[PDB]
Amino acid sequence: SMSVKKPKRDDSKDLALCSMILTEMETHEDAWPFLLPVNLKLVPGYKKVIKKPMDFSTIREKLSSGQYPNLETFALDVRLVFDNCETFNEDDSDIGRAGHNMRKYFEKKWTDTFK
Repeated sequence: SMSVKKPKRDDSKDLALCSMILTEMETHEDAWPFLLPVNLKLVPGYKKVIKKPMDFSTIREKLSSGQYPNLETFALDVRLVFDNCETFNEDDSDIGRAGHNMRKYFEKKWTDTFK
């Protein structure tokens, strides 16, 4: 509250560390569905169904231009990529499996880096 603060957690390396994680996600062999924005002209249903599209290139550009206020807003966008993928893709499809695998990969790196 006013004039009452928990001790200052060191957040000075968060930007660098989120960039490292994102690099690891970009280079994963199962990243291919997620590297670029889904082409809304060429994929029926996507525009209407997925209210907030997100992809790794969009996250990288937001990261690089100071559009994440803190590491939680970064994790929210990463999780949105995988939540969108589960909304649109069957679990037993190459893309559906890719998104489960990547979500797992991310959540471990997130815990190991920050928790």
